[PDB]
Amino acid sequence: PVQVLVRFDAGGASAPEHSQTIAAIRHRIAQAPNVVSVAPPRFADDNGSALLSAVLARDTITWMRTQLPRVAGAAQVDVG
Repeated sequence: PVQVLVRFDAGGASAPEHSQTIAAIRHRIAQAPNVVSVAPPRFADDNGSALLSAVLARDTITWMRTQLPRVAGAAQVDVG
């Protein structure tokens, strides 16, 4: 299960204003190689970040680290 963490600089991750960014990142993850399921976003109790977990891994992580930043924009993304 590949992990992707999304951090926002203003407001909580679950804020409605951020949901489309999370939805866009989630949709791009599902397009990654050998990916078949993407979990809905899991929000830290701090609401500082959102965890997206994709069930399927080298080629995937490098693919995500290359493709997801375009989609995330100003938000910070990190692949485990």
